[PDB]
Amino acid sequence: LSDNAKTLHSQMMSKGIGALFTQQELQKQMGIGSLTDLMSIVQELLDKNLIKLVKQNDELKFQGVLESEAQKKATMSAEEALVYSYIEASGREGIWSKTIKARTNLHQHVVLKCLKSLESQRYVKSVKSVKFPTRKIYMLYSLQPSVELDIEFINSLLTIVWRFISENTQEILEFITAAQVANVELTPSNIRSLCEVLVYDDKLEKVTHDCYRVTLESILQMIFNYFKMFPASKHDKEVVYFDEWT
Amino acid sequence: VDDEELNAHLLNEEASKLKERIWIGLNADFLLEQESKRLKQEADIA
Repeated sequence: LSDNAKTLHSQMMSKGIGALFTQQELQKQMGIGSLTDLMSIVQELLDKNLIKLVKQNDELKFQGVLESEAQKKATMSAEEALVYSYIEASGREGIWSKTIKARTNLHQHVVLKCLKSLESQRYVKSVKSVKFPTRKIYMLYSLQPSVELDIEFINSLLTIVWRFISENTQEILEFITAAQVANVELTPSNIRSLCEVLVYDDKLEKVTHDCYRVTLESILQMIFNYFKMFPASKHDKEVVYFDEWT
Repeated sequence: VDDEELNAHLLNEEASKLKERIWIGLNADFLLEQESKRLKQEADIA
């Protein structure tokens, strides 16, 4: 009875969590009994809520999980552990609070009262995601923010790389490592993106598909001369405007 | 405005660790305060 269940989960935890197991190799592995009583202890092992049933498409698939998370979810009640299964099924990209309500039929009060307790149980955190801002996104403590940085201060990276070309894409990558720049990960794709903003401003020019020459904005930096052009603008009715034709 | 009985108003020195063992034997409010105070640092990196 119990010992037959103790053998099978040691086989489930034998391999590394990948290579998701199935029945066609399980009866090769544990086939001392017929399929009529093999299922009955697995359904009893489903009654001991350790084995779960994962899906590879169009067919029947199994997956065993560890005992360590099984004990902590057994502390919860029926509806408490039920909503905890949805977030851990999402895992990597989070899940939206309103979509969780759609997959339960539990209305807005009973779901929010459940996870209010669940954050105090230190199993769930809330992150701020950017592909849809201002939505409630929940994950584990396993920290997958796969969704450079959106806020400003890109110009501090941007204003220095113009100065290196002013005296005259691979040549940039050694220069950006030094000078204590507050960065954590660069890539040759990022400098290609960082350079073409200056192309749109005509701060420098793109030649021969990777090289770059300066459009001599330095003399404009210091009719096409918009600096030192201060207007009168006071007590002069005879001025010219670009609007006020519409 | 000194006196002699409020000058004697002071603990029993050998019954100190007698008494705080009773005081620590009834108290658990600072207990869960502690790991919640320890949780204030844990949520900083979370």
